[PDB]
Amino acid sequence: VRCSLLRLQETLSAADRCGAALAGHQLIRGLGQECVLSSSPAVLALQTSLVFSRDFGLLVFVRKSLNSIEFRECREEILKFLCIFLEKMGQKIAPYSVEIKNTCTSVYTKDRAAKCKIPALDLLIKLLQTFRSSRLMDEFKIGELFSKFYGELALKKKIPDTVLEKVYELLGLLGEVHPSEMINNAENLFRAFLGELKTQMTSAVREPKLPVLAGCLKGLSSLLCNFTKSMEEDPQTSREIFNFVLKAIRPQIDLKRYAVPSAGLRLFALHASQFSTCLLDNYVSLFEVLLKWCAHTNVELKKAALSALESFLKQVSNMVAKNAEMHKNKLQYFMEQFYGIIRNVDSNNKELSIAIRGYGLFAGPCKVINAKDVDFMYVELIQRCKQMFLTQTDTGDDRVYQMPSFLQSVASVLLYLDTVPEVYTPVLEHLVVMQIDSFPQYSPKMQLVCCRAIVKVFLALAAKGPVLRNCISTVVHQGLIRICSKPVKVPTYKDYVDLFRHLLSSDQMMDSILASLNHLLYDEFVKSVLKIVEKLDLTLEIQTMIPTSDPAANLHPAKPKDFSAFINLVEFCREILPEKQAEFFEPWVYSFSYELILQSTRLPLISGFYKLLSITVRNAKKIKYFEGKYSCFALFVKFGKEVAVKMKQYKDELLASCLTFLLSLPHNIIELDVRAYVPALQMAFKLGLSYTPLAEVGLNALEEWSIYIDRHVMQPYYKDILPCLDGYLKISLEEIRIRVVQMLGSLGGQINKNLLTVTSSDEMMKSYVAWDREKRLSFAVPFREMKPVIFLDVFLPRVTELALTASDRQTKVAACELLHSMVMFMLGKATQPPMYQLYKRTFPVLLRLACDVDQVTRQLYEPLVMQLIHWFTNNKKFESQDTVALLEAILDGIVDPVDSTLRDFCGRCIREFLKWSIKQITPQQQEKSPVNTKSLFKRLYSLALHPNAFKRLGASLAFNNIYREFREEESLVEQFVFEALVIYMESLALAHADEKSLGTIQQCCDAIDHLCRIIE
Amino acid sequence: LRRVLEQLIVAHFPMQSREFPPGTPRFNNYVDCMKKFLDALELSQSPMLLELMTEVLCREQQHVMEELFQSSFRRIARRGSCVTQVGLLESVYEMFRKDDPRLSFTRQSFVDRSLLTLLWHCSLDALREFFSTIVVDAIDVLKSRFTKLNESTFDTQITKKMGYYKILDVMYSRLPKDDVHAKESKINQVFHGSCITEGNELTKTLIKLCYDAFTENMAGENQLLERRRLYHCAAYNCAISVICCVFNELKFYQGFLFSEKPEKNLLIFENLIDLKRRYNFPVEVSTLSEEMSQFDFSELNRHECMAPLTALVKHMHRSLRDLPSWMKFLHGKLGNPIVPLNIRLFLAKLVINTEEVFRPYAKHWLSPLLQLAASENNGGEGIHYMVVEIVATILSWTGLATPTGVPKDEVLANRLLNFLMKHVFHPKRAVFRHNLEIIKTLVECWKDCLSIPYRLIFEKFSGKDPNSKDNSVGIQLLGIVMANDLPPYDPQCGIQSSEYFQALVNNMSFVRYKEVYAAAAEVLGLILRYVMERKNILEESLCELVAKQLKQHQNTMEDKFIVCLNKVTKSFPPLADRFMNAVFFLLPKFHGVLKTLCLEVVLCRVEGMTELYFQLKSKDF
DNA sequence: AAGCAGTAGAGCATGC
DNA sequence: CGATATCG
DNA sequence: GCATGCTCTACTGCTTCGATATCG
Repeated sequence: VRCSLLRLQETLSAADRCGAALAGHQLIRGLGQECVLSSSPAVLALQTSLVFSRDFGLLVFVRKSLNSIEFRECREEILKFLCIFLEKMGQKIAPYSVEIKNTCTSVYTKDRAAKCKIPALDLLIKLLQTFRSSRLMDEFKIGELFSKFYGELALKKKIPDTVLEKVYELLGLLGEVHPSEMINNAENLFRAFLGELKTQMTSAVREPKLPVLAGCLKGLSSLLCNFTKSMEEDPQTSREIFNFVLKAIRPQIDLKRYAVPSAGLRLFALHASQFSTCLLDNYVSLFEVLLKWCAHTNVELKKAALSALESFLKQVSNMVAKNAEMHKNKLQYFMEQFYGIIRNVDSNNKELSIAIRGYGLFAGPCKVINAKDVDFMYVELIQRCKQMFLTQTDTGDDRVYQMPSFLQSVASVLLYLDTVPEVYTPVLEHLVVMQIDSFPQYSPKMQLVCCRAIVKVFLALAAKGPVLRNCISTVVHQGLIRICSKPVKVPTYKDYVDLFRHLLSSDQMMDSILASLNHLLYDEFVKSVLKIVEKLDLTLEIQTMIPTSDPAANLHPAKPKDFSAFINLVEFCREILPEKQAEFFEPWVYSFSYELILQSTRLPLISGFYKLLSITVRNAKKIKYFEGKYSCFALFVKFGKEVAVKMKQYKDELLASCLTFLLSLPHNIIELDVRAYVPALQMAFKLGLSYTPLAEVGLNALEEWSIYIDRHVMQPYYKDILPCLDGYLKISLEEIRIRVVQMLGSLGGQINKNLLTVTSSDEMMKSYVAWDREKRLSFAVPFREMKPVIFLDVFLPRVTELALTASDRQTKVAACELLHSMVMFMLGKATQPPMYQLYKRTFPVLLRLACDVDQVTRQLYEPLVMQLIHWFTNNKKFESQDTVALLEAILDGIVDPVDSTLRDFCGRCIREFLKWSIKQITPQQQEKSPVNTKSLFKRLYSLALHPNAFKRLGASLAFNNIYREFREEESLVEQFVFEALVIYMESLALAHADEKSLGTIQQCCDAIDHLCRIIE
Repeated sequence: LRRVLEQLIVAHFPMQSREFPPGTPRFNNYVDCMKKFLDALELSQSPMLLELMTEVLCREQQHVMEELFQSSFRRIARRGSCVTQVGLLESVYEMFRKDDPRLSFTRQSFVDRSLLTLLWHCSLDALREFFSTIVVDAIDVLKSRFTKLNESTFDTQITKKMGYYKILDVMYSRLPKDDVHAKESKINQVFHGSCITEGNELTKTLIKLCYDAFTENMAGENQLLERRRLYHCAAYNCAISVICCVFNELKFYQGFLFSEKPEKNLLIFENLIDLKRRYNFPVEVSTLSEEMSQFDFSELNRHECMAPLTALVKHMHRSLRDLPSWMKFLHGKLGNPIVPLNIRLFLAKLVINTEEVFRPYAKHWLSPLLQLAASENNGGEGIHYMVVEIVATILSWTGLATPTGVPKDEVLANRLLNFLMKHVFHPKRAVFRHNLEIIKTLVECWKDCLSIPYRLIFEKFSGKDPNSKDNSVGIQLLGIVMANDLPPYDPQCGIQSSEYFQALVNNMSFVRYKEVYAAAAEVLGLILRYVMERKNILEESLCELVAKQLKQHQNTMEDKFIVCLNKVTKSFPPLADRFMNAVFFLLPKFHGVLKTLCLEVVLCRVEGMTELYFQLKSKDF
């Protein structure tokens, strides 16, 4: 591109120096307002590969402009802004760097103005900090650059202030990034820092220059990194740098510039352990000036002092653990000062927090003190923490951001104590549950500290005594009801799954830094999760037609706030329990499966039950557990064949769950009775093609059947599994289709030949016949000159299928609308050519599109069905065959497999017919009518006395939907009513051994209940 | 129980309002104990504990948890058991009623923020038990007299009368007219035995006495008047609440509640309005609950008179050519420029809010509106918020009562317009742009007297030394005045046109900052557009002036040159032939967005340019 | 020494 | 006088 | 509860223009 870059390359080449530098400063500063402020990898990558050229570019720009003395503007601006660019880019500069090293060394060697000298060294210190020891030293030797800048310090003097600071800073960083071979040059470097320290602050005259002190001590600290002076070599320079820390920490007040306190503090915060004996004498003044500088009204000196103080207190506590003889008075001062802290005089927010941590840390070495001071603690401490939180209702003042450290002090005192005062355990176990609730309003590198604290207190309150370990179960049982009660920031459940993952068994990166447990936690968790499902009582009930299905319009629950409380639970098991089932889950399967089956059998129609069962059997496949303890084997092989016939009359997700349970047995050892499993695998592919995972797991089980079942009862059972898999070939559909073709290939050669040549004539050929042998419905598209006829029938078996299933809502509604106008048209011609061979294939898809799912397509086609019934059931067109075809279509729409919504709609339809039949006709010529109600009842009787297991359920459902009628009629409500009672009772008796699951008996009992009140 | 609770209250509380840091656990322990005390109070109507809470309510001026006490007063204000509620009411009333050496802050704040919530929030409209026990319990102290020898009893007399006024006011705040009119226990309470007259007896003398109040002048009183003002305005609130608790069936406020006759040194408004401190006015401004519970088992709007005044005029609109009660009377009291500042300044901020009934009668109250709004009477730099309120209300009903018709109103519009363009800058840019919008609205509604001050706009943009944008106000105001109409015929009343347009092209030559010369090019080109729309003026002079300035650009200025040419050509087509060969020349090497800009330039004139195609082809079209 | 040249600077103010 | 560093 | 931005100022420094010891 190089638009403004070409502008810069054309304004550089002219005269009027400092003017081309003005343009260079202004143009790199205008790159400043272009380069970074677009959150983009693409166009920023374009800018990187635009700016990283070495033919043109800013590096060869200073090759045109290093030998130009008054060009201080580039020598400031370009390595100020490209320093920011070097900060913003990642690690992709590592071969882009030797040119920067050569450029910056050249610019530093020929800088002119100290008011423009700093950013070329900012780029230096930024690359040398952001990129450490690596093979970049094998790219360009910084050990060469160490000798270079060793030159530019040793043969260098009277650099005034700022680069005088920066040479010591870069020098210490040269001592910091990989000093592994510097032996005798690094000998006197500490003396080189101490020489500047002596000429700055060993004489009261020549007032000490401020930031070069901090630069020298930063360099001394950074050389001390990886060259650690443990107090065994020379106890004199450690003494003198301790004196220099002391001079760095004096409370200089009447000024704002405060760099060297932060410098001495950050020196103290790393090499604390190498100190041995110089940490003893002036400890009280160190304590006082540090605790004063915790309230030093600043932004980061606060954090520096806090880190320094807590690190020093940790070090002196680990000292006095092994120094448990000399420091009795020292810890005595600590105890009384800390009691004066822990008493509320007016302790505002943090002077108590900075001593609670230290006090619990002192509780470790507080073993041989009193055996009662420790018990005055931990009631003082629990009483002290109990007041702050667990407040009123709704205001705030959170403070649990630092309550992890208080939990740490609680645990560290409670480890060494004996014989707990134990009145405050219902406060401790009301504390941990509130903390576990208050996880998701945290931030990373505090969520993990919070988990560290909670596992620390669970390590504490389990090794004490079995009289005490009940609390560790009560808290997790309460916390499960806490985190499984939320409305399904405000979380839902998705911040504790990682908590339980790296808490339960994979907490083995928690036991390292904090001075069996997984068994106790898993056992308590499975105890609680079987406990909760007891006290739910999810028994749904009836709210205000004759519904006939299991999960029907009986929908309102006794506890409508418990359905959510369980559906939050089931996924919470499913995302937790497969985490290392390798040694835990194996004994639990019998009892868990037994309790789940007992709860499942009284209430079968609740999903998620089978999902939990599916989790258990997937773990029962992951571990072996099957060879036929034999009781569980017998239990499952009962229960599977129970549910396999129980799963008939459902619709969607109870179907999805029962099929994903049924197709997931171990089944290398359930080899018997594959015929009672294959009517599930003939449906786990048929209910695909609008849904992936059931249509995935079916193939995932057909994988195991073929290689683990001996291929002999399999071999006749391949004309039913394979031939429905052909609807496929026309982790998403493509990966699974490639999986399908690999299975279909390596299944063998001779077996897969069934897949294509099975039937070829069930309904494909019936669609491939004409609906009338002679064409009708001439339609003459109206033009101005032609009016040509087009026979409006040939396209119909594509319209009437696409309007059924499209997954295309933009014109499914359009196909329904034009089909509405088409039925109106075929009424429009036949009102003045017979089509009773056409109605028979028109209607039993028309009612299915009248009442399928959606509401606008049910707003149409329902008054259409009503109005066509009103026209049909009449006198001017009485007893033509179309009435008979409509009546017969109604009746075999009544008696049919699984289509429960259509069954109930046709029950409503026969109620409509029964009302309008008696409404319309006069009995003068109605004596030879086939539309007569006697004929409908006689058809119903022949339906009733019938061994077809749905043929009489049709009649009993019809009577359920007509006993509202003929409580107002006469001359029919009297005579054959007990005859029909006899008929219904004989069919009821014939239904003795069908099944209770089919629901005929509970329908005919309501039919005979309708009978007895109307006779009595 | 009261003794031991009082002993612990004085044992472990602070005395002041905060006396603490808000967030120390000492403060948290204090709010803990106060929350528990309200927890005890919130469901047991205890006339001991209500007094024990109200004594620690008014310790100091304003605590932190004040709204908690208002919510608990709304809670206890309806709880059932209506006899206990009036027991609490009479308890706190009698602890107010008696005498003890106290501080009168407390004697006021009791009857302000203790029981006015309880009477305001719904007890019952049948709970007239206090309305039976108060008539000869406060009318007698109402008819008292001023012991103006010792102040220490005189101010308590004032405070007790003020408390009685506010109790009568809040009592009359919610009551029908029939249970004041007919013979119930107000007339039958103040009388011994039932009488025969229609019950309109005590109402009339009560209206009379509270009207003698707020009319007694301080012409011989210069001793204690700050409480006397509150006395008087609360008496007026009593009068308006009793006249609104009766259905004020007649035209009545001409002889009542208004119209003081100052021949006997009378007053109404200067009594209740402050009249000493003018408003100094910062110008601009389910079984899981069960299983958890078993685990649980182990500025003038804030000026003390404004709101009921707004309420009474709102009632006068919502229920009922000149009216002598408040139309003609307040018209005389505002239209006279001899009344002080505060009466008219307050009288603005009621007709501003209730202007809806003044919609067919705004023409009378529009002339003194501009009279007060234009000239210096307000303070600061014209009472910004009220200034934009007044003129925004006026120009809201544009199409009625134009500022023309009255010549003083025309020159008032002129001088106010001059003032608001004079002090306009305000270096926070948002309200500066809002000010320019304000000026745009004013110049688009003025339309008749222009009075556009030249040498003023010329004084604004004529500043040299292009290092600061002090001419930016001139060019934005130029865009405002030339945005619609009004050509600058300068040498008629101002100064000559020649150095006028020369100074404008000089400000174009101020190539220092961005928007100054950008808008200079823009409005200068729109001036060119109008003076080519009317070529009767010698336009070609300023044409060659801007052409000369462009030629002095194009030598060493190129980035500024192409963009000012771009602005003046987007304004104006036919001045491109002078440099068409120049932009055709340096079409390349302007890589960046200026390439797009000069393409937009060469878009201009193609209906007349011959053989452009060779030019474009040799210049990389 | 002498005008400017620059950011640390607490103070306030924002937000999740 | 010729350098030679330092202040201010 | 820490992590983060707008303030416009006061100290501190750089540059820069004058003085001025110091040994032969």
